[PDB]
Amino acid sequence: GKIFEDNSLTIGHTPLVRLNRIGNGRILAKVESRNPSFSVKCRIGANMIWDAEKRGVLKPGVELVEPTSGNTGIALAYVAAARGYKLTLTMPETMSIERRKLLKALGANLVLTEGAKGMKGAIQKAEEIVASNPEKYLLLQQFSNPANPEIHEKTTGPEIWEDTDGQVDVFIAGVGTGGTLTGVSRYIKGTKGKTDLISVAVEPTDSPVIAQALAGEEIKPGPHKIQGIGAGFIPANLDLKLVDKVIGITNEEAISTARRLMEEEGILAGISSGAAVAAALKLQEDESFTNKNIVVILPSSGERYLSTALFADL
Amino acid sequence: GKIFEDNSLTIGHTPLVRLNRIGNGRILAKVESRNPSFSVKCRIGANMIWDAEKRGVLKPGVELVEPTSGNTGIALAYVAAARGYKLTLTMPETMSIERRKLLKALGANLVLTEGAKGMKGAIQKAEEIVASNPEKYLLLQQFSNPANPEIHEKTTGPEIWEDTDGQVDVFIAGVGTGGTLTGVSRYIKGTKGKTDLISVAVEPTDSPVIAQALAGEEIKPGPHKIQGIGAGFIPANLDLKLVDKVIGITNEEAISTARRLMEEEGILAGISSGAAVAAALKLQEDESFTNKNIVVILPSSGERYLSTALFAD
Amino acid sequence: KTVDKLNQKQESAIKKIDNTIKNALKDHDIIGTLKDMDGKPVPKENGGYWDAMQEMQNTLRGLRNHADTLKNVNNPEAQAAYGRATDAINKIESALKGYGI
Amino acid sequence: KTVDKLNQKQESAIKKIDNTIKNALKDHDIIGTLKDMDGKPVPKENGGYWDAMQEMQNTLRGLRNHADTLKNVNNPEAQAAYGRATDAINKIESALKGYGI
Repeated sequence: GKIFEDNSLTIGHTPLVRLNRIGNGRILAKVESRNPSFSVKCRIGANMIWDAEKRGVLKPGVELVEPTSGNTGIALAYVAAARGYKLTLTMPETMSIERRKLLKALGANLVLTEGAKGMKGAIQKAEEIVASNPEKYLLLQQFSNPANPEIHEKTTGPEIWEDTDGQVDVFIAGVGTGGTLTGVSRYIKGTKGKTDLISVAVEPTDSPVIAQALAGEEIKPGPHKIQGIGAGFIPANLDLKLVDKVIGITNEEAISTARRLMEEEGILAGISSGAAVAAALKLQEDESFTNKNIVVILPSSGERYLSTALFADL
Repeated sequence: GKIFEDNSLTIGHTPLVRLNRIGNGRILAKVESRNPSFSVKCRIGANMIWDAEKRGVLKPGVELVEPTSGNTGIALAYVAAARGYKLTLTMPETMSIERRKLLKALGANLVLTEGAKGMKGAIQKAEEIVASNPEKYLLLQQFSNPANPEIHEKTTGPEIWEDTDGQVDVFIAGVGTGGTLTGVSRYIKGTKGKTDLISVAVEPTDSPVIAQALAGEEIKPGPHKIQGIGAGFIPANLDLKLVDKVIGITNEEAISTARRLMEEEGILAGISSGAAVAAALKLQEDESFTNKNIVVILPSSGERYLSTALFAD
Repeated sequence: KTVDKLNQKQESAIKKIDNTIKNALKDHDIIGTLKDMDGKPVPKENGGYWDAMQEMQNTLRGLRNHADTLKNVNNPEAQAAYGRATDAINKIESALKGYGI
Repeated sequence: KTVDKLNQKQESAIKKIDNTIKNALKDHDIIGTLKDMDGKPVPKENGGYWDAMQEMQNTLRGLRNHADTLKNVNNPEAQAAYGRATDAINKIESALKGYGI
């Protein structure tokens, strides 16, 4: 059988579930909230740290540091707790009390940066901290660091291949770091040699930078409600050579479809999960895709978002 | 590979994790928050309904009804959503907005009963609802219904057996319905024939009815903070013939040990999860168990409890 | 046909039983205890404040002791008081039995 | 050494740029936009809920439009305004780039 030596080794083997009342029954949703910290990011919280060990830079005395206001903070926090590392996270002071509590319970050291400075404020402070003692501190860099797409190629991708028995046609994922999309497509297209596969990125309509990039247009990001994607730039861990297509989704489309996942499928889903499934729904309007097998990623659980507008009407 | 036809079929195969900084390293924690609705109750939310289908009682037009203020509501809610059933839950009006929101998003119909009447108030209303149309409504009855321990015997137990390669010595589980404890022990003792196994129930010190029952004492329940266990009576799905021992845990012991699971092991844990691990810790104080392999159940994730006193600082 | 005169101890137990029933059993006392069980107690400082849990424990323990005192007493007034105590204990126990599961 | 006279259209673009920079770029305008992105505006309206996200979009669209108007204009006053707009846009984009991830 299996005894895991610590919780970081429990990542993956998330289930692939057929959506019955959403779409025509060919939409297969990979539920990535079945993970140790309950998001797709668990996968990179582990291997970003695993990799750091193997490269030897992370050793006694060395502490981890990353700017993040999202799930990546939760994934790094629990892995540092399980493998015994000192963790420091930078985020803007806009972060809610409850989210702070969650990170502290996992033993993370939190540095709240100035709210108006936003996310650049946190990224700056993170660099300043590493700059104060470059020997002591280690920056994980979720947008650039290649460990991020690598697990998706080593785990996320392989699972999708195996569970579908090579019969996946379209793969749909929202892009925060791009790691999932990049790594999975890199496994299915590259390693199993299926270049047929349609990789579809999902972004918000209010920050449509992937569509702008693929059209040679200028990059013009904006604020959106889909938490976890819509970085507002082309992250280094997004490889566009693997991206066949991109579908933009409105705030309302993602929220309404997230609610459909919970009520019609029994699947707890956050906004980005509704977004990706709504893209699969838009793709089925085109009649060339109606008969094709679609695997879509479901990054987080709605429970994490319980205080937000995702739950509105009583 | 595997494509699940709906999310209720994704239950189980929860990981068994060695606790490295808590205890001596022989405590193996089964993380039951790795489940479709993220609690050990997911297992019986599925199999209680599956069973109702197989027995034929649940058919077109028939709606589900259960009194619960706990995770069983969330487990029934998501399964009814996935298999296309109408669910009605009764709970006291003490239930918070956020928890109501969570059940409604899963499409549950919520009936809030009178706060001072408490849990009996809900149980009453549920029965009144079944009484209005006994043909239309179906009561699941988590404390009595044998499907509850059954799923733990068919899945939970086998996993503990398989993953440990028969080497589990002590099995520790907090008792809400008793289903986990009963069913797992029923698999390991009965079906794999290891009667050696020490099954340990965990209850609060403030509602210590299992200890009172094993001593022939009068049953005297009280209020406690360990959510998910401490039923305050001996539920039909707790089979005491399988229980070798019971360890009582204080509110403070559970909360402090829950905080240790998150900070020292990286494992998100609710109060009952800290309680069970604290019981394993007390068992290691006795020197006969120090070399023994301990599998302990970890029923829920601390994230569910984020607004509570579990997070004090 | 025997009836015994109650003593100071027993008359006291009868007095305390009926007091804790009007004063320490109120909807707000039971609701408070239920919410403390869910981990969300009310902050300082209110009259009849938290922990409702501790108070309700004290209330239970009290009733159980007076009931013990009055259980075998051959006086009818004692047995009626014993009933009121037994009743109150069941009121509380029905409120929290199976809660949170 | 050529310099062109600004027209009303261009003088307007310069006026609006410095206005929306003063009034629509305050700190609570940015903080509000970030909190709306986290899903906590709060979405309810008791009146004046303000939808900071929508306002900030309008602020961006506006700045981007006036920037377009002034981009190739041969007047130095137009180019200084184009710089201030470009700067403001970068202030905003740096605040929300990579947020929530």
